[PDB]
Amino acid sequence: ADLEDNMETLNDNLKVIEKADNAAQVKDALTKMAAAAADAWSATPPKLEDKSPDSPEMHDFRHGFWILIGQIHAALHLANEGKVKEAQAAAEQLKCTCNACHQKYR
Amino acid sequence: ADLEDNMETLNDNLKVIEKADNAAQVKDALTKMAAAAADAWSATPPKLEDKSPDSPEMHDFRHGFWILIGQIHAALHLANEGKVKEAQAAAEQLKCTCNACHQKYR
Amino acid sequence: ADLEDNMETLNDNLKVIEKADNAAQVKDALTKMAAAAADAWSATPPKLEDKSPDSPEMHDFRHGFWILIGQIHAALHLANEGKVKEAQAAAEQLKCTCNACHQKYR
Amino acid sequence: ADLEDNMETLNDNLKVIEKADNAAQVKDALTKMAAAAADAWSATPPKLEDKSPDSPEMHDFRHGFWILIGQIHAALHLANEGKVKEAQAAAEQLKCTCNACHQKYR
Ligand code: HEC
Ligand code: HEC
Ligand code: HEC
Ligand code: HEC
Ligand SMILES: [Zn+2]
Ligand SMILES: [Zn+2]
Ligand SMILES: [Zn+2]
Ligand SMILES: [Zn+2]
Ligand SMILES: [Zn+2]
Repeated sequence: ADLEDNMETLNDNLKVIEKADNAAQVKDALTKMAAAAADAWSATPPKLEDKSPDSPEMHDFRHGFWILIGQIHAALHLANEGKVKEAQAAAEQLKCTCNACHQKYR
Repeated sequence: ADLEDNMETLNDNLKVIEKADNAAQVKDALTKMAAAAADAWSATPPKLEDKSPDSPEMHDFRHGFWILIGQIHAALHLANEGKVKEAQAAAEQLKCTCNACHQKYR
Repeated sequence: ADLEDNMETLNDNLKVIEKADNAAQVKDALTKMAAAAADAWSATPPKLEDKSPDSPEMHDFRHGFWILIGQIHAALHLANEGKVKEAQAAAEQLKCTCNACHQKYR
Repeated sequence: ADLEDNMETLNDNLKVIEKADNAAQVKDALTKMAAAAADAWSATPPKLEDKSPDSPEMHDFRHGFWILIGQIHAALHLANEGKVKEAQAAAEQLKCTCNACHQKYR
């Protein structure tokens, strides 16, 4: 899917997690986030469209998604163990990484 | 391609790195490894065919590739800077990740 | 030093990195941050003062410094190669680890 | 404790883990390993006695303990949750990191 769609999927499911009531909702939303983040990993954002794929900017862009995926996986673990409140708190730590990338490449 | 072909790629290019003389040959091998691991991401290993694609086991399986890809990209940095022996030490630690996943899922 | 001093050292030197324009300044600040984080390793934060020093919580507390120390080292590596902007890009994500520990434990 | 003593602690407690019957023995052993590795983190090994603490060798030596501690932390987490066989298996994957460091610096 394209980057815009990946971002709407991330945004939608992050807000679901914030408001969910059960592990199943949280796990389902985190699974969708993991897939959208892993898909966006290969994207070229408009700010960097003329940069080399080997460029430091793009390496930093891809690193941001690697970080985000690792955080999503950790939240998924917490949810698979039924620590819904801990998984929801982790989702709030996700936002910082979202914002870190946006503050640079949006 | 499929997981088996992805793994042949990882194995072949790990051997290239070990015997390499120059940084470009290590960079080339690591780049192919990175591509193979990203393609293996979507795969269902035989030992997990009895699980749902969103099961804890399948997310842990993909987390192994997340680790591997992080390490591959660290070693690619070293190679891009001319540090052949340093990249070769990193590949020794890469094998620990190969083995750890194989211990659980191969 | 104690945790209160270590956090001032982390915060002061993070601000130095944010305003730096040369690699020597960034390298100096990151080295001080690494020392402070290593020193903070042994600390017990007030909200875990009732927990055993090997509860899941205290190992998880130390793991937060383990993440930070890894990120500091990565940024230090970049500074040692003269890549100010790349080092400063890494300090921004560093901030999310500060925040994440504070969210759980401050 | 000195580096040799740290290494005896690591080796003894790795064997305890392989021989354990319950999660509490595995947890106690990993706790001892986490502490000994964190002590060893700041040591200078005989092989690197004449090297700059800022040398690539010493950076790589310290990084090896950073890797090992992260692995120990992950195994301790598994044991704490009653994934006893997985914790024992992870401790068995520590050896690859031990050996990778020994190859270079012992
Ligand atoms: C880089 C590594 C990013 C991370 C991590 C996250 N996002 Fe993102 N996002 C990024 C870019 C480059 C852009 C701009 C896309 C463009 O075409 O200009 C965006 C955009 C968004 C948007 C707006 C999309 C739109 O249709 O206008 C949203 C809502 C968004 N991003 C959300 C979001 C969330 C919730 C994230 C973490 C969970 C997140 N982003 C991470 C780059 C990066
Ligand atoms: C999990 C995340 C894995 C990682 C990381 C690596 N491998 Fe792997 N490998 C994995 C599976 C599940 C399988 C079985 C595939 C099947 O259909 O049977 C394999 C298989 C291989 C092979 C095939 C030959 C064999 O002895 O089985 C090779 C040559 C191989 N793997 C190599 C390899 C290397 C070098 C890796 C790291 C660089 C590596 N694998 C990582 C799962 C995972
Ligand atoms: C570097 C990053 C290392 C890691 C990780 C591990 N060890 Fe180690 N080990 C290292 C050095 C430099 C030395 C030599 C110390 C000396 O001064 O001679 C060692 C030594 C050992 C020994 C022998 C100790 C002795 O008294 O001679 C053992 C039994 C040993 N190391 C075990 C061990 C284990 C089990 C590890 C991982 C769990 C491990 N070491 C990690 C450097 C490093
Ligand atoms: C846990 C692993 C932490 C990490 C990582 C960081 N900090 Fe922290 N910080 C932590 C705690 C438990 C506390 C509260 C301690 C207390 O006695 O109440 C703090 C506090 C701070 C403060 C406030 C200092 C004060 O005068 O009260 C600052 C300014 C601060 N922390 C900064 C900071 C920075 C910049 C970090 C990353 C670079 C960082 N902290 C990481 C625990 C943890
Ligand atoms: Zn790179
Ligand atoms: Zn768990
Ligand atoms: Zn470098
Ligand atoms: Zn000591
Ligand atoms: Zn270094």
